[PDB]
Amino acid sequence: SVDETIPTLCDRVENSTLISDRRSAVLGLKAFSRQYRESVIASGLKPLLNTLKRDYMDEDSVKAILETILILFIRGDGHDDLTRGWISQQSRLQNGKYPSPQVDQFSLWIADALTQSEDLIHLLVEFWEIDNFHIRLYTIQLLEAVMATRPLKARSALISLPTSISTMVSLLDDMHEPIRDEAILLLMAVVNDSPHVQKLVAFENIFERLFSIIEEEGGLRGSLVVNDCLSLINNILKYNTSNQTLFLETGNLPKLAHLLSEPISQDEVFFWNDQRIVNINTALDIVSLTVEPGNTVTTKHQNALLDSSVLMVVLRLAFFHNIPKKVRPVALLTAANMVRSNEHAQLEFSKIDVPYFDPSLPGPIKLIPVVSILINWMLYANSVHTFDTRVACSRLLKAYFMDNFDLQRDFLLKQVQLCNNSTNNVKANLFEVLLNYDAELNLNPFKLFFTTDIFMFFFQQDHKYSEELREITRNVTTGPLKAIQTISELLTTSLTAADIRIPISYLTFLIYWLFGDFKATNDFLSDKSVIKSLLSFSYQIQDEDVTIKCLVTMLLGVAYEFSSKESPFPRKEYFEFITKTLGKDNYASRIKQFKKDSYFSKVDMNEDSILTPELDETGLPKVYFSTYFIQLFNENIYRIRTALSHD
Repeated sequence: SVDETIPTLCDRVENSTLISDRRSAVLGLKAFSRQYRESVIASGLKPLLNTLKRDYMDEDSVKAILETILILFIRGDGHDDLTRGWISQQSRLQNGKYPSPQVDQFSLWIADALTQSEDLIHLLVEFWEIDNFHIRLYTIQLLEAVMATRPLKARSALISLPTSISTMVSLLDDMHEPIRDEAILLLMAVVNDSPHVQKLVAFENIFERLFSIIEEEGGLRGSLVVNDCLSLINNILKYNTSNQTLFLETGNLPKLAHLLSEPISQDEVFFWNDQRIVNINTALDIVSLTVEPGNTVTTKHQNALLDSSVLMVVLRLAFFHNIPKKVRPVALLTAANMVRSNEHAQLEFSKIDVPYFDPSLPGPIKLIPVVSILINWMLYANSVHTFDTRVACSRLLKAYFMDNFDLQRDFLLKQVQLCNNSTNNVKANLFEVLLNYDAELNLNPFKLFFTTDIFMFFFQQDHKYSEELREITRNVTTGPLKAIQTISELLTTSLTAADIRIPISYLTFLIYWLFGDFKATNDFLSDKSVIKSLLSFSYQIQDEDVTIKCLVTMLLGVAYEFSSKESPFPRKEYFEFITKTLGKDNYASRIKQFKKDSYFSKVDMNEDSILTPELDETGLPKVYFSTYFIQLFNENIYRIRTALSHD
């Protein structure tokens, strides 16, 4: 009745004479496939698969068996015993861009069974030649299921039949739209992480076909199917430089440009929702994939991109007033990938000016150069939901300067003149923030974080003439007191106060500045008054958080490491001063503790962690250290622990 019924039905499936009584047993097995799934798989799968191989020509036979296998795939709680929604969600979760939020051993049993040889897979592919809508569509969905569970075998078996990817791509043209839609899902999966299937699709006019579908479905207005089309374009381009050249050299850039412009080029307002935000962010991400950083052709692709309207539409997206807060950063970051390290792009960038508005705020129209409005937002657009934008502003500027010394050196000199031109007269200045006391700096701590971060950017000692850029910053003049000593007073004032990010930002900046720089160490050592305050601060009762006490003692330590006997506080003496108070044993124990058990130990080594950062119990991002600081430390942890030890 469970175990007399299924074995008997399995029997008639294989051993009946006439194709009718076989098919009929399959219906009977189908009948038991929800309640007795695991038994039917066990007793029934091989016979189901054999009479499929055998009756492959009989449409009713094939339809009933594909229905039975899909039913069997998972034990679903849902209206669809074939679990078809689940299958599409897997295709998207596994291979799709920006997905929105079950499988067992028995699922895997069916997946293995269907990939034992390429026999079954080839057969499934041959079913796309059948005039039956339902067979063509079950075939796709069953392959989505196998692909969701044994991608490697399913893909291997697919590529070993040469036409499969052509006939797969040809399904975009199917008369019945459901087939077009699933086919996008299947191609997403089959193409993902497969240079071979990336090469194979590039031959099939896949970009022209997919843009066509997208324009037919309404571009950004246009729900999942557009999202899926953009997911497939993404998956075809990802880490495939030839695919990327072909994309760029095949008239796809006007069609991206048109798609990205819909919110802008409206006469009538473009309303947004979660879907339209995912669509345009994937569209923007696709631009980014062409300009893979660290790759031979990146500059060639950047120039390709600059040749088209794309930089202008991406930038109009970034500086349009009614752009969603979750799109603005992606626009800016994309603009970064186009401009980064490109003399012509960098130069082109410098010329563009923009109607000013404040993205962070819940009338004459004055225009300002982009560089100034990026700096302005990065420093003063202090709002919970602008933090992703501020970080992107950071990155666009770094991309704008990157590998262009003339622009850096030019930029600093105009920036000091603006600090010394407020002294000459008796908001986008990095020296203003770095060097002046702000009473309300705890209200907007990231202003300093971003400022120290970009200075550490310019100051990298591999930047060919870092020395030139340091010097200009070093001899800056508040009052008669030079940058480092003026920094140190703000540092020492800040230690006492309440927000923990401000000390960390200054402490790490000065450690960064001084490390390797004999002139910077002298300037720091020029006035003991500070060395005394830090040393006194180093003797505190920690209250169970210690990160600053370790940074303070590391700064004393690093400054000792670059001492020399010609220092305003000579090495041999400054040694005694730190040794007699703090001690060699405490010092190396504080450096060790900084790595092992501080906010630095909690650093997320993921280079893009800052784009999707954790919020704390304030609602403020858990961002503390600049990447430059982090590298410098990791890269030289030994020498620093060893500063006082050597002698």
